[PDB]
Amino acid sequence: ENLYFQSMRILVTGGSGLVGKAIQKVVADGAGLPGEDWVFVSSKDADLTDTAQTRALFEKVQPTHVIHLAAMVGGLFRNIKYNLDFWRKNVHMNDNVLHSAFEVGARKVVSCLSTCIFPDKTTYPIDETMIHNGPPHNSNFGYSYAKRMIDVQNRAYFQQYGCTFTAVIPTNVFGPHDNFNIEDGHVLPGLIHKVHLAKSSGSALTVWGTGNPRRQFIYSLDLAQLFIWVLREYNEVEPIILSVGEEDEVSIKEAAEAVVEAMDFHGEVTFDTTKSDGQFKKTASNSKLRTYLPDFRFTPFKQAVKETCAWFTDNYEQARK
Amino acid sequence: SMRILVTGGSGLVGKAIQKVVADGAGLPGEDWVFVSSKDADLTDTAQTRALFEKVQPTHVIHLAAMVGGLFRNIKYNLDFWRKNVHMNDNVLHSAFEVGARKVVSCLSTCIFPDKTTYPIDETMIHNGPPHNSNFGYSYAKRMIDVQNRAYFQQYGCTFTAVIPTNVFGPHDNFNIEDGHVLPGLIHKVHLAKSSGSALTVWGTGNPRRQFIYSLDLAQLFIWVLREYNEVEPIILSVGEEDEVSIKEAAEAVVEAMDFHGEVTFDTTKSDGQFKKTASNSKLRTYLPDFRFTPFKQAVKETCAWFTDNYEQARK
Ligand SMILES: NC(=O)c1ccc[n+]([C@@H]2O[C@H](COP(=O)([O-])OP(=O)(O)OC[C@H]3O[C@@H](n4cnc5c(N)ncnc54)[C@H](OP(=O)(O)O)[C@@H]3O)[C@@H](O)[C@H]2O)c1
Ligand SMILES: NC(=O)c1ccc[n+]([C@@H]2O[C@H](COP(=O)([O-])OP(=O)(O)OC[C@H]3O[C@@H](n4cnc5c(N)ncnc54)[C@H](OP(=O)(O)O)[C@@H]3O)[C@@H](O)[C@H]2O)c1
Ligand SMILES: C[C@@H]1O[C@H](OP(=O)(O)OP(=O)(O)OC[C@H]2O[C@@H](n3cnc4c(=O)[nH]c(N)nc43)[C@H](O)[C@@H]2O)[C@@H](O)[C@H](O)[C@@H]1O
Ligand SMILES: C[C@@H]1O[C@H](OP(=O)(O)OP(=O)(O)OC[C@H]2O[C@@H](n3cnc4c(=O)[nH]c(N)nc43)[C@H](O)[C@@H]2O)[C@@H](O)[C@H](O)[C@@H]1O
Repeated sequence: ENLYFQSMRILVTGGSGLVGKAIQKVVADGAGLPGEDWVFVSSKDADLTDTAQTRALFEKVQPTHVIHLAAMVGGLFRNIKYNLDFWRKNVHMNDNVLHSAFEVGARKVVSCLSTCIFPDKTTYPIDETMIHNGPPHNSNFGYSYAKRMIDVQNRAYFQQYGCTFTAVIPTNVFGPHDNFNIEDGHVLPGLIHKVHLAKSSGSALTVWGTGNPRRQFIYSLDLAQLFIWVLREYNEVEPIILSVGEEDEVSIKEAAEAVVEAMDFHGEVTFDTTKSDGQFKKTASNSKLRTYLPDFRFTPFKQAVKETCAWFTDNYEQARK
Repeated sequence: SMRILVTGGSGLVGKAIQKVVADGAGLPGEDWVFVSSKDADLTDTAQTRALFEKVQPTHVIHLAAMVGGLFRNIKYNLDFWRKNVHMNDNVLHSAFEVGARKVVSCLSTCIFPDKTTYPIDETMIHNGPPHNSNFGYSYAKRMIDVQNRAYFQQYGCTFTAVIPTNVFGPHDNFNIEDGHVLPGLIHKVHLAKSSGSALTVWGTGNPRRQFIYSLDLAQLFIWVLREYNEVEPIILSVGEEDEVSIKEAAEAVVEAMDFHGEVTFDTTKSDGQFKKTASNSKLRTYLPDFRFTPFKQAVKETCAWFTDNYEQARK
């Protein structure tokens, strides 16, 4: 074999989700170099809360590389309900996946964190350094902390065994193959489904909260292309933030409007201010990711919202809803 | 009618709790059950589930954990993380599903933010990363609080914890390499008395610590199971004025044991965290009149115990 460009058997967990289908999409699209064997799995292949199944899965595949996306995910409102299930299930899934990869002897693992998890009381903009610098917002602390403990387990495997187990930190993500369930899903898909039912019913659109909170949104495909570059080129253990820039941060109100424009909605737009705004602001820096890939161009927000609404609309029956 | 399960019953703190209930602090209608790892490896779900099935615990005091001095922690943060996380999830979940009235796990003053104001209190537990020497351990104990807060918020379970400072007592782990400062310094002075060696105290001898005699802890712990109904944990420590330096601690031991040799410091060895001064103000709003056992007196009783049970003692 080649000492300098070596065979890869790559295991992607949570491969059927929003982020997972994007990587499939780009890889099937021709970003997969020769001598790379990609295996994407879902919970059908093995329930990663379970140790026996995970280990068995990890024996059957013999991955050199891991992208660990499998996690119980949800919007603000789902997290509020089940902080204990977000805590127990994700920590089991992460401990099983990291430890299986370890004893299988995998060369590298990139787990997946979130801007969600940073300290509520904070200086802005946030960055990789500040990950454990105070408690997270109380709305989603179960999930937050389970992610924080990935960073923790990463450094321990690395400090004790020299494992190149690291992670990425995406902001709020959106795109095709999302969870469009309104109750349990994120703001952008939830508004999309909402705008779809509204157009169809003659109803108003009800945007939850005040509309003033601020968010950074990354398109699943933009994120997938960085994810691919990370697995290959990036070799620190300290995680890296994958986010659109500071200047590209937006209110919930403009997000709603963007969906609206795109789906040609012409009915009333109403805000339910009784509902929770959650965390107001988690503004995050990409200066690090910039020092690596200074000339990468993110797909403009409004464009990505067009492509995502068109995807939902022409895949409405197949989508998760 | 209480059926109390004490995990880690065979450890330093556990023996202490066993000494006091037996000594008489058991109240009628309390069925005290102490266990150790031969009863069940709490890192295994199946075993943990089965213990909690046979025993039917109205209450749980959860001392069980992988524990060590600075120098063991430094080496083994991946174990310290993983093993403790497993035990605690297993115990807290079993407890929940047997439906216990109350669990009292055990945190530490170790696990507080390195970068902090002093004195440290219950409020600050998650206000920054812990020190790097024991991050694994530390984080695993914090997550107990996270998990505690999760069970109480979703199902209302009265799951809390206590935050003791450095403990010491009879039945401690006197393994010098793996154990805490005091029992290691005790083991050292004894091997020195037999050998005619100098005593080498590791570090500069300047770090500051708060020591609490297990026997004191025992009682406070016992009180907690009974009377303490906050989910937020409670610091159980000697007062802020009773903090001792390692040189003073070394001296204390040398007096008790009547050691006449030379006392020496290997300044190349880690000092760990210089200071973790903790406030017991909360505990005093409950127990204003609880007198702590003077530190020298307590040191003598451990040196006395150790010397007199050298062979049975964990060395
Ligand atoms: N979406 C965001 O806004 C966002 C932002 C930052 C970070 N992230 C992180 O990115 C990762 C991917 O998120 P996503 O948005 O793609 O979530 P998603 O679309 O809901 O997909 C979750 C994936 O995890 C799998 N999964 C869930 N529970 C499992 C279990 N018990 N065993 C095995 N597989 C299981 C799912 O498989 P099934 O199809 O079988 O259910 C699915 O493939 C997560 O780690 C998340 O924390 C997401
Ligand atoms: N000592 C201190 O300075 C200090 C300070 C603050 C807080 N604490 C906390 O106080 C608690 C008690 O500590 P300690 O000083 O008494 O420790 P210790 O003397 O080493 O005793 C540890 C206990 O845990 C049990 N144990 C360990 N691993 C186990 C496993 N896999 N399954 C079942 N049982 C297991 C041991 O049983 P075996 O006898 O079978 O090994 C033993 O009974 C711990 O939670 C510790 O974190 C200690
Ligand atoms: C990245 C994600 O961030 C999550 O916080 P967060 O950004 O508020 O997650 P979202 O649920 O995407 O955002 C909720 C914000 O958008 C408003 N909002 C308006 N309309 C809707 C709607 O139709 N659906 C939803 N869901 N919100 C809506 C809501 O009031 C709140 O300010 C974390 O809790 C998760 O852990 C997750 O990882
Ligand atoms: C309460 C305990 O606190 C621990 O920190 P910590 O107080 O430094 O734990 P110890 O190991 O008790 O203390 C180590 C301190 O005592 C000095 N020292 C001097 N002589 C000795 C000796 O003979 N043995 C040891 N071990 N130290 C010695 C050492 O340089 C350092 O300043 C945490 O890492 C644990 O998690 C644990 O829970």
